[PDB]
Amino acid sequence: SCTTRRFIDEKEKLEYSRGYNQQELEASKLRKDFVKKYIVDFDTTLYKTQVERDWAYIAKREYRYEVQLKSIGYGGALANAVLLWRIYANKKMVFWPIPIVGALGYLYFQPVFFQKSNKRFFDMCNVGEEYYLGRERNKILRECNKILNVEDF
Amino acid sequence: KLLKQSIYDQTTQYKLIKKNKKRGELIPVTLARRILRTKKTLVLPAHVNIT
Amino acid sequence: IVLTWGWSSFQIGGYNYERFDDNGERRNTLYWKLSPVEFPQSKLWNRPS
Amino acid sequence: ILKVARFRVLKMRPKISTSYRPHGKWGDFLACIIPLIWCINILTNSNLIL
Amino acid sequence: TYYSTNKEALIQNFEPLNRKFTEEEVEQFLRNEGRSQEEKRNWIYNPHIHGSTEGEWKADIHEKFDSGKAPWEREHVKAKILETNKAKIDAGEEIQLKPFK
Amino acid sequence: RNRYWWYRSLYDDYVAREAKLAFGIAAFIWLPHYYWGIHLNRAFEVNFSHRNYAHEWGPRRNRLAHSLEFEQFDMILENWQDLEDEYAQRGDGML
Amino acid sequence: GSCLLIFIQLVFSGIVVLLLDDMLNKGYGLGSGISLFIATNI
Amino acid sequence: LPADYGKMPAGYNFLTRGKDWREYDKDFILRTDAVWEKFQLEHFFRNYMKCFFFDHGLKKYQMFEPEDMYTVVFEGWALDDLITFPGFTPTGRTNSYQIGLSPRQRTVVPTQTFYQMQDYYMLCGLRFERWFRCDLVYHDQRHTKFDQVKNQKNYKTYPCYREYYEAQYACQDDMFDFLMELAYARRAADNFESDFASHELTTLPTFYDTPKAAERKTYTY
Amino acid sequence: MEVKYRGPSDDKLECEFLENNLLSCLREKSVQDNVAKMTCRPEFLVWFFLECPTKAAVYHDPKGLRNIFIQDKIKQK
Amino acid sequence: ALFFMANTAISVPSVLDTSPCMKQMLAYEDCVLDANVPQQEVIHPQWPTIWPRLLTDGKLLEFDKVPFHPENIYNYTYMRPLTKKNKQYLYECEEERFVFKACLRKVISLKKTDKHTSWDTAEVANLQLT
Amino acid sequence: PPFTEKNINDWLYKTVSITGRPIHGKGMMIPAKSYGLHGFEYLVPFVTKENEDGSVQEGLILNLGFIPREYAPIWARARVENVEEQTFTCVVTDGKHLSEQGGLFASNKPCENQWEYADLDQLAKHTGFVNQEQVRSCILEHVNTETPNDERDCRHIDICSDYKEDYPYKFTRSGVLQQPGQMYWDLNKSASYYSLLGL
Amino acid sequence: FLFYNQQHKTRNGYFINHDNLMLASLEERKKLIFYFIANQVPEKLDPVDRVKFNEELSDNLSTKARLIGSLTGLIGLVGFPYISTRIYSRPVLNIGLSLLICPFLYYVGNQLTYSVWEPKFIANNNTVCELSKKYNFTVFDFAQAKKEAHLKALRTELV
Amino acid sequence: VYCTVLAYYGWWLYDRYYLFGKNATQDIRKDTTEVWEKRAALNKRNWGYNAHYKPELERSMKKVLYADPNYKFPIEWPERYMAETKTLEQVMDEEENWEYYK
Amino acid sequence: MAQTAHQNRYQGGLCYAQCNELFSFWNPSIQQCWKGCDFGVGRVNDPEGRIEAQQMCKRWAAELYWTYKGELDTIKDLRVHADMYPTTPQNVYRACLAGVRRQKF
Amino acid sequence: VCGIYVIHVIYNYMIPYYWVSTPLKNDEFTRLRMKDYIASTVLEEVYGISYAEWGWLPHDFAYNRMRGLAGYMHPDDPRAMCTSTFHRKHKYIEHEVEKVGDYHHMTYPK
Amino acid sequence: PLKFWWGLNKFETIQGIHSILGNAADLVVSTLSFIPGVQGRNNASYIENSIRVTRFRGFD
Ligand SMILES: CCCCCCCCCCCCCCCCCC(=O)OC[C@H](COP(=O)([O-])OCC[N+](C)(C)C)OC(=O)CCCCCCCCCCCCCCCCC
Repeated sequence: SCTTRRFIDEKEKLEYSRGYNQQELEASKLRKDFVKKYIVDFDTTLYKTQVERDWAYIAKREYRYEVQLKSIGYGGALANAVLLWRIYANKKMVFWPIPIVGALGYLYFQPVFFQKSNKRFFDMCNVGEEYYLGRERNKILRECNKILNVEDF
Repeated sequence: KLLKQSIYDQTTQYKLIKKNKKRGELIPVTLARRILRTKKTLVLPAHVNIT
Repeated sequence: IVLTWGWSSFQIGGYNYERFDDNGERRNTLYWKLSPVEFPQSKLWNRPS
Repeated sequence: ILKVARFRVLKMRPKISTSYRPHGKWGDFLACIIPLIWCINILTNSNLIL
Repeated sequence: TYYSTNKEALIQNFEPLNRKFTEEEVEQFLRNEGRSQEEKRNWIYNPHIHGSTEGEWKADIHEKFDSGKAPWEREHVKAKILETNKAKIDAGEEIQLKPFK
Repeated sequence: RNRYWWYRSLYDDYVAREAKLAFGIAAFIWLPHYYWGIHLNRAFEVNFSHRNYAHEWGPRRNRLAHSLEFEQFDMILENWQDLEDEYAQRGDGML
Repeated sequence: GSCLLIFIQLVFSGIVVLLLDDMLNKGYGLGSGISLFIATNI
Repeated sequence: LPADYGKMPAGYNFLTRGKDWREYDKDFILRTDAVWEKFQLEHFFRNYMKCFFFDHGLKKYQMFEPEDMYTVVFEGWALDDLITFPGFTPTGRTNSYQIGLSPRQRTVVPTQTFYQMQDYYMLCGLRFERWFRCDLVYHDQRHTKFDQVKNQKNYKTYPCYREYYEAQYACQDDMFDFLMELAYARRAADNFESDFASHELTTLPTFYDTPKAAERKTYTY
Repeated sequence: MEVKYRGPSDDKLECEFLENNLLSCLREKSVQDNVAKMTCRPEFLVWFFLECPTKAAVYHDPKGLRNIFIQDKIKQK
Repeated sequence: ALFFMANTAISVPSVLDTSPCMKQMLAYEDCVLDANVPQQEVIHPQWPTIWPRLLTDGKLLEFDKVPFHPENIYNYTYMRPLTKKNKQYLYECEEERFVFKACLRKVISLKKTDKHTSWDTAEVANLQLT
Repeated sequence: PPFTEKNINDWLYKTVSITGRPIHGKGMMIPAKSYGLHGFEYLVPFVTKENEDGSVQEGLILNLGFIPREYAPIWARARVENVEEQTFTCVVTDGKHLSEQGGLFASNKPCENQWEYADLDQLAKHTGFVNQEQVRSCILEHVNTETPNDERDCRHIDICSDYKEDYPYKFTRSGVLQQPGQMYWDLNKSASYYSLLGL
Repeated sequence: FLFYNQQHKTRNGYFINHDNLMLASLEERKKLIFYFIANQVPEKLDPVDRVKFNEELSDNLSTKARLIGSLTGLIGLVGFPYISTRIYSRPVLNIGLSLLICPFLYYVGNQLTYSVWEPKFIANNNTVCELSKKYNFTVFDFAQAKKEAHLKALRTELV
Repeated sequence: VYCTVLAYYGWWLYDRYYLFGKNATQDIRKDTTEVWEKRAALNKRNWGYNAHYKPELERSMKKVLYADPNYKFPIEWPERYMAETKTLEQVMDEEENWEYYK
Repeated sequence: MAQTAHQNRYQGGLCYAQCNELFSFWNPSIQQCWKGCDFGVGRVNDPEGRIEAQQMCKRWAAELYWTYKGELDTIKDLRVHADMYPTTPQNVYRACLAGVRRQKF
Repeated sequence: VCGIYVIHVIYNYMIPYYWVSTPLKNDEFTRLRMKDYIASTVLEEVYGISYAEWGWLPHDFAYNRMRGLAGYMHPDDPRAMCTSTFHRKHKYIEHEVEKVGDYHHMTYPK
Repeated sequence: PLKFWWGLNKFETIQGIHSILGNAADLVVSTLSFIPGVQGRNNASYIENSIRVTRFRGFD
């Protein structure tokens, strides 16, 4: 729902604002590695069952809009700022700040937006213990529960 | 959702709602029914066919 | 007046309504998978009809 | 609109319309393609809901 | 779309045999010359070369040849597969019974 | 195509300059409408998915809750029957 | 034809080869179009 | 496996008392959110099947007919027609099932005779006429050989039940009342339609009007 | 459906009614309904576990259930 | 018409059913349907305890019923005890009934504890976002 | 109540459970934002003692929690508010960040329900209670004590993601501890940014 | 051709077929079949045997081939500036020349060290003989492994 | 040629509608018996008949019972949707005198 | 043909053509005949598949109309004529059986 | 176009109205069915479902498929004949149905 | 990319070049077989000859 999505977004913003501890950082690293590999580094249409393919593609689309597109937008904003600076300095149109600074901004902001929304992507893979993706996510979840001394879903 | 015993005067509550009830510009049709009120409801099932 | 306002105002309005007002949802509902969706704005108010 | 609002008044480049009568190449055919599409659309939608 | 669908089906549903063919499977392969194509073979029972009894031998022959059931679908063959390759069973590798086609 | 044929097809009147200039602007004014329509179509699809789930799995979950409550009663009943057996042994010493 | 004999030289049967042979022909043709498309652009 | 596998043992009480339930843990899978989902189940039930309210004065569950939000909220003090809640089912079982369309019923007078018309008035007249013919045959035997017998030993369904229900379905009660007035006027005088019918002498011939009506039909497997 | 949320009531009178129904059902079903007149209503049993979590937890606890059984036996003489 | 909607959201999948013991419930219900038993109380796996009279005489109500008079066969279905055929074809569904009851008991044994830090955001794990 | 202008430091930010009757008719809506929603903190005059005629009343100010902007008007709600005696578990709080949120070029309009910041004296005057000093002393924030006591919980109002609770949404024990925008991590980030800008 | 990658065709015993087995002795047939299966379809072996065979192959054929190719590529980098003068430098041209020469020399050296040492490794290795005796593959196993290897190569080309 | 193409399309529609039997007979003879048998096998569907319980549980008794070729269901599938035509006393008597196979 | 398997009657093949030839053009029995063609696709040639298809026809007739247990087992004449309309489960069953009979392959 | 439409209407709607005006002794229901069929059943209906994807999303298509199978359950309906089947998958993507004729009930698509 | 000289192996001239280099290296090894640790080349073994002569056989 819109309320659920807004609550998730704002809670993630608050969590990123306050900090991320040490064991929380370790659990976040495990979750990010699993999500990155099994979603970004894999073709989600290659899973055996239809449930796995559908929900892995949903998670990948969420990653695309919340990390890839957001990081592209923020890197483009940084590139636009540098581009305006260089146009004002040189008193002429320049093209170098677009590619280089855009790539630097993307590389700066992709880890930030991935760390912010790691739990969101990790939980969206909870298709169940009957499937390979769900089994792998549950293994990583049990490791994270051991690290954080809590129980998650 | 409990049919409790009222400590008020139900006639007075009815007459105060009738006389002067708070309203506003953006008031929903659910809470503002003046011409759409009846004493009976036609109850039908859902997801099925009625002639 | 002719082009920019008549082709972007309603989209901006719907985006702001979803972004800020949560599409006017009555939040006291139990199960999202069993609840109807409060649709974003779909009737254009910048067209005469 | 822009043209007729900027370059068709007498003080802004009017035109000497020297044509007695129009000679057209399939006029209505171009003016009826846009409405016909609409008709199609409407018809289809109605049928589905019917 | 035929190429895309076939590629997806191959990628999703292809795994190596992951096991060595058992003795029973190899013996069945060597005896598959006894299978007859387009016409059923007349199985005649000779107790001095086949052993057992006529009913049991004919039941085994029907299971092996006429029914079309593969060697990897036999319970004792499956047990032998799961026993002789228990090292691969450990460390989380699942044995594939029927070779891919 | 044929420039002369297409330059006087519309009732012998020439609007080809405005038609040519229309494509460039019209190539971008439809983007907000298209993206918000994508959003609306996805919302409609999600609502239809919810309608299907509620129509199909709506009744089933209520039966599952009913059976959960009946199973709780069954556990309580087993313990109660064990207590009844103990009271049958200890006729009045249990009280 | 030639691919059929080549794939039968590897352990295969005539029926199975045709399914495998078609995929390689489709894949090679797609690469040829990609090479043709690249030539037009540059 | 014994030859009696699947046969219910004698005196099987279907009782699970004192049973080890730790052997079935490998026959089902519960996901990580099973504890959460369980609560949700309860929540939904507690707020979906609870169309009744406990009353402290009566100390029992009561209910009323479906009402609008304005009447429930701003007329909660003024509630009328409160009926004690009887339960969804008499035996306390569950009734929450998805429903569908039951099988149709046989048709004596088809609806397809007049189906291009959404308004069934000619169809209503046709069905009532057919029922009235059947009734004119059986109207005075109803209390001796049919539904209206004194004892159930001689009970038989009235032969015109299906045509009567079809005519009732096709006609509104107003038009049904008009047709019943006509039926009384024609049954008081015992006016069978065959006593007056002659229009078949002024109707065009058809293949269906052959003298050998039984031999006109070709039967084929 | 737009079902709103309301937590378990835990109302005193409602839970007393539900607990009386639960005790009647336990006494009836513990003897396979061999009573002369059975007043148990199974459906209300469901509601006992939906609106009286405290009493349900008491009934699940073996010592609480033993106390309840002893008091019920004393009441029934 | 052909592309009037200009887009179709095929990405959003069917709502995944994440109920605790739904699969076992459906299996048990299919098995009971196979038995072809007139009594509907058998739908609940707890019927031998909730309605024990189904095994003795079938009197499940103390004449406090409203199903109309016993004029046709389709009356007093719950007032009809299980016959030998019904009992046999219900015993054939004993293992699935036991698995369903075990799943229900295990779900009942699950309690909300203080280590469930993800309770307020359990919708994401429940896969409600499409 | 033991709360007073002189003893408030003893009871400041301390959990009590007080019984009294809230007045939803004269509720103040202090503007506030919670999880991206522009809503209102729902202050009500909480009547503890009153005479039979009701002319003379004394009480406190009770923060019922966050209520969204859509449902702030009484006519916008599908409920008739309960104004009888109820028991509320609230943290006694000074009401500081609410009184320091108006900012420049902002002011409250009383004699109507227009608020920008929680001006304690103006709220007390609006209540009409006789014990003006005690009302001005503090406000009682409706809290849920079954929640973690750390300020890092990141769930400040007692809700779930689906918002299945009923408005107004009461605070968690982390919500009371939470000063919006002035927590120590935010100030540390600001200090780091300004040090970088200066150097 | 350029479209596909063919570095696996003439390496790691991929070229072994039934003609290599028809004329071989029983022991030699077993060794050849085991070598082909281990190089192409390692899944047929236990993980410990896979590790042992990988270790025995790497220090003899795989890593030795990598090192020989690296040395031969270094031979082609006597002068990295190549074309270079004070007036003009050619960084892109020199990089292109390196990318045209060094991979070629790497390929030549790798193919050479596979053409020399692979037959001796197959015929004169104790680990290969011991594991072949341990597994004792048959002709049917070799046929299945040939099918699996071709299908895996096809899948890799597809992905 | 536009008129000719329109006329050909109209004639094709007319022939398809009016010579359906002849066209289908000609189409049925364009393939041999084996091809048509393969196509029929590919299009074989149950359509919802005899869709009884299929045991997925490994310990299910009905799994072994259904594997038994001599298993008798309580009622034939087409009879599961037919109203009973005998009295309740007769039904109960027949069920109480019923005996299980095997 | 809302209850059948094909979008248009021409995809049904020779069986649908024979079903059309069996009844008059206004007779709705043709559709039921078409369902017979659907039930005996891979079953007509198999000796038990034919019995299975006939059972499928019986189940289909029982599902469309209310039927009694013996009603479809005591039909004296299973032959059909042009003016046989699906007004009864017996007529539905007869049309479905006639469609099954006309399913080559 | 308008004249062709009017002639088509008068051919099957106006004139056939006068064919039967009195009760008929022989095959009255047959003759009435003939008159009604040449009027009630029109061609367009088939297209109305043959291209149902032009406004029905996948899930809406599944729900309307079950709804149409329910609503056209009655066998004695010539309009159900000459109407494209509901036993079909959505052209874009199909979620509920895995195979065309794999059901658990004959008159229900699941 | 970098790996296409491997695809160049289909030409018989490249195969001949590889054969010449391999035979020359075999001669070098055989002349250096007196040093311990190097196996050398044996011409009486079927496996070695079969691997040498069938490396490019059936190339596609
Ligand atoms: C069928 C044809 C229909 C239209 C035909 C023409 C008739 C109507 C003409 C309307 C003209 C515009 C009237 C509104 C003007 C304000 C826009 C507005 O509020 O839109 C609401 C929209 C939507 O606002 P919103 O976000 O509040 O949306 C409503 C939200 N709900 C519904 C949920 C409450 O606002 C905007 O679009 C704001 C952004 C655009 C602001 C543009 C300002 C600059 C204007 C530049 C003028 C031209 C350059 C001048 C240069 C001078 C140099 C010296």
